[PDB]
Amino acid sequence: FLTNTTYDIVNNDTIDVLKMKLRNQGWPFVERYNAVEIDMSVEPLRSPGQ
Amino acid sequence: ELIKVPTIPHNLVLIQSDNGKHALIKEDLGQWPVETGISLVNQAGVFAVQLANKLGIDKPFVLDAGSNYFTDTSFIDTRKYCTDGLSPREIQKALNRQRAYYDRPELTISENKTLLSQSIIYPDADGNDVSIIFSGAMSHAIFTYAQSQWNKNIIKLDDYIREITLTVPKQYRPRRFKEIEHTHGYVYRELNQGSLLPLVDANLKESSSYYFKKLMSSISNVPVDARTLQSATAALAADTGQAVNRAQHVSMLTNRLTTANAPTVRAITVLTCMFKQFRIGMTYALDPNIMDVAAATCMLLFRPAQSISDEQYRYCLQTMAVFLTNTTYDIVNNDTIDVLKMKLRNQGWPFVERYNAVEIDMSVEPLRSPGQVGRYYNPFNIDPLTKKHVEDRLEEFINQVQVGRFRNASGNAVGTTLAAFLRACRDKTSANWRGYSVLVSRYRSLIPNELFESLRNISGEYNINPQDEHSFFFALAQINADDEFIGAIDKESAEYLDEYATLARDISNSLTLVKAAFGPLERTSGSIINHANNLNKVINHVFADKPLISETMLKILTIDGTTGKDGYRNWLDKLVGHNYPVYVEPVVNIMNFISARFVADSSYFGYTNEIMIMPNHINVPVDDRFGFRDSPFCTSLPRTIMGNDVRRISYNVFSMMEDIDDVISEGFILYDAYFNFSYDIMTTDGVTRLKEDILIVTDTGNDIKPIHFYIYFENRNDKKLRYESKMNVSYRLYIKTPACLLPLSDYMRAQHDYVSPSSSRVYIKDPAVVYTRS
Amino acid sequence: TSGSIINHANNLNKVINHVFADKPLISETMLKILTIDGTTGKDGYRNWLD
Amino acid sequence: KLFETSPFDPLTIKNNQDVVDKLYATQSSSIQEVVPTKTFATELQFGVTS
Repeated sequence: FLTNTTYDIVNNDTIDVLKMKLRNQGWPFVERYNAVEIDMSVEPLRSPGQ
Repeated sequence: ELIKVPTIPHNLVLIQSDNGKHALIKEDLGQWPVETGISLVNQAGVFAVQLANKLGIDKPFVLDAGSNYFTDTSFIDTRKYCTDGLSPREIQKALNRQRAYYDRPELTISENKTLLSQSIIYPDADGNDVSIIFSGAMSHAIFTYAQSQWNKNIIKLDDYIREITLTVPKQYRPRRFKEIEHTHGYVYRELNQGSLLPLVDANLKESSSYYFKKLMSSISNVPVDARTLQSATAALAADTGQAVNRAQHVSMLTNRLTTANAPTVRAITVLTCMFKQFRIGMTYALDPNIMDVAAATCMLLFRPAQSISDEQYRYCLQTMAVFLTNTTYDIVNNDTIDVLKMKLRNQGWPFVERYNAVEIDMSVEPLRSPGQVGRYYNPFNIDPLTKKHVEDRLEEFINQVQVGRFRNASGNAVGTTLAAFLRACRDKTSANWRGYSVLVSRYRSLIPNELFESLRNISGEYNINPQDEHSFFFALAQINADDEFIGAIDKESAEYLDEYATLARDISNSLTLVKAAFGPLERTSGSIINHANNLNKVINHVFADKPLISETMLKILTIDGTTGKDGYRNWLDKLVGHNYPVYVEPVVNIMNFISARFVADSSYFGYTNEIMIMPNHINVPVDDRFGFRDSPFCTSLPRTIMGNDVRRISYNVFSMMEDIDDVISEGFILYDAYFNFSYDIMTTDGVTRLKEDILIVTDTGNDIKPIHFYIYFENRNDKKLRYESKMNVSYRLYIKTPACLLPLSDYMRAQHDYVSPSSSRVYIKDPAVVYTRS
Repeated sequence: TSGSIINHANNLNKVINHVFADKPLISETMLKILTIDGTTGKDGYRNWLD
Repeated sequence: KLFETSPFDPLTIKNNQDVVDKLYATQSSSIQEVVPTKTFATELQFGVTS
């Protein structure tokens, strides 16, 4: 959409090559962000807790 | 859709006398009239089709006879007694009657248990169910062979998905399968791909016209977003010097810009960039003008080099040289490419070169092209990597045209006008190449590789007018892909898949017919007459009732203008003596097996190949196993009788004879013909005689009348019947013993096994592995 | 001694309902386990019997 | 209750085809990984007939 290409042309491009192409144009969203884990415990009530 | 056969098709019939002394088992496959003087294999196949229809074998099927069982009352017996085939109760009753004749005691309890448990269903190692039942030999063999042949095409779902995994496009949504369909899924699909190249090669222009017409009817309706023609004309007029008071060349360029035929030129561009070799040409005016130069430059610059032929290239260069180089058509008629290029370059014109388009490989495999990679040309000669024209000096060339002097020593009117026009066209192409590339890719995904490499435009129906070309490049529209267009394209993809499969099947059938029917041709007359008559007979027979050939094939053959019968006749004639490989389908193997068994075991179908006729006063060894009185059956025809060889006569020589009395006074073996016969085994005792006379004598010739035996059982102590047989009948006809006849005593040979696949298998009707996007 | 695995398990539930008709809990609970197991198919029915 | 609508009634089915069909009928009442739509074919061949 942004670099004026087609799916066939960039079909064989690896992930790093695509990231360079997007960043050169000026597109910074090329990264996946890990989700922080939240601790949680159900309170024991007439049954063993988890 | 597989058909689950619930019952085994046995054909055993138990025939027992009223006394009960004799009993026998017979296989009923019917009597089929077989002719002489014609080939036997053809009649065998004609009868084999009907035999397969009779047994429920012709259509694809699987066996589902596992559940036809019961269990005994006794608690030890856990065995599953099958209910199919000749029930053991019938054989028990017949044996009990036979022992009742001989004053023997009836079958004991232990013997009854032994007999009634013969037919049984037991599991097999892999889960199949084996049913052992009383059945005939021919039915058993044919059913088992057909089961194997049809089982050759049933494959697990995972294997099929693996086979078709290369051709699934990226954009479509994967289809979830139930876990049962993964663990126990089975699909019946033929996986051999029939080549469409015979039809394409034989009649190239019909197929090319059909496919091109369908593709362009599809492409013409693509939505586009286009800049206003008046706005572009205003921009160009401002770029140059355009005034309404004074005539100018820019006015000539901008006076005939028509967008009316834009969709047709768009479709032509897609077709050029889609196929491997698709030629297009333009016919310029007799007196060339600036429009012709603009259109020729546009063709040379932005149309692919493969699309332009050498003659078209020479014609374009000639027109350009006529306009820009102070010359006439007659001057450059003998001029070659190099001279034209040098002449145009000397005056300063650099646009004298063709430019090769750059191929792009498809992400997924082309349809119907196993183990192959497909490719298509990028539109407008733009390199996908560099995102610009293949010619890297295009701006310099435009500046050269701008500063050059054409048609006038002083003044840059023509150069400026052409430079402005070319710059506008270049900007439009550079902006809009992407959508055309996408459309070309998608529409290329619809045609296989054989059509990609074979189809050519030879009728010249799809040409582009110079005005249309220059207008199309000046006011290029932006191709817009809407959801409705994609849905329509998916529907057409399904239609093309179905039509390709039907064409392949029709081609295979036609190849089989032309191999089986027509032989080689010769330079001699009479051979031509025979070929013409056979061709007419074949055409008339195949077109009667339900036509053998599909409607789409008739359409593509007719598109030339023929009646439909004429086109098919011409194609069939063109296919005589081919070398194209063909695939032996399971049905062909089944028919061949049944025909071979029909030819070999003749007794099962009511016809023999030799018979014997001898007087009643000559004793004859006979098959006395059954107990028939004066049995007309012999185990084998006597080679020698009474110490002398039995005379053998062909049917033709016997018919030609005129002294039949002398040769019949001794008796003889007729052969060299197929003798059809029938018999009616009657339960009672009586004289065994034919319905009609053995022989008929005419002044033209001698014939043997139809044979219908009236077989009766035998009581030894009957003076009336013995005297009637000895004295009333004077001549007897003997044939070899039918193989369908079988005594009750050796019933264990009728035991036969049938295997049915596991009931846990689930069958997928639609093995598609992907869903449409919307 | 006869019949498919699905038929054998299905008819056993009907007899369980008939014999234990006084307390409908047993029939309700068994069908609950069979519902989760029956999705797998004939293999799931076998797992239920074990 | 484990299920809003039961995937199938265990007593109605008699073979694996029946449970597959019942799942295909009841799948609309469950959260689906891929919502069904028209199926798209990519390979299809017709064999010769009798």
